[PDB]
Amino acid sequence: SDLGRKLLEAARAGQDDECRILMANGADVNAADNTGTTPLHLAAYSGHLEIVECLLKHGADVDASDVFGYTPLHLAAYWGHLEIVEVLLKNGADVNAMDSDGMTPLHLAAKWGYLEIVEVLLKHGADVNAQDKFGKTPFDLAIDNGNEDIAEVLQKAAK
Ligand SMILES: [Hg+2]
Repeated sequence: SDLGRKLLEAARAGQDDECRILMANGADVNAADNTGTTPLHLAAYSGHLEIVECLLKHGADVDASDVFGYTPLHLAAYWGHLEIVEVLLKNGADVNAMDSDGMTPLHLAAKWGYLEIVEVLLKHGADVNAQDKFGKTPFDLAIDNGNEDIAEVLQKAAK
């Protein structure tokens, strides 16, 4: 429908007030585009905290998956959006969700040097022993990407 699209675009562009109205007008909060990405994905992807909070308020599926197996949490960790991660986790996001390549949010965070986020994920039970389709663990990816401080943290959490 039109409302669904408007909502996706409003989320993408970070139009809080626009998104607000679309909710009032009965926009499908769980609308999906050609690649199965929902408004929550896009809000998490762009780093629009308030929109994320509003979407969740209106029953947005916190663990929705696109064609790549990506969930909002994956996108949040991917771009280093700390606050949004904490919110998604608070709303019952699967901290160990796996994408098409078997990557978990912890894999992504460790890979792209997001220390503070690595910590938050660990608090909520992120599995340090999870392996992607290459047998790589968050530790392996930390080391491979020259993020030593994070690697050291992960190593100490496994013991
Ligand atoms: Hg909204």
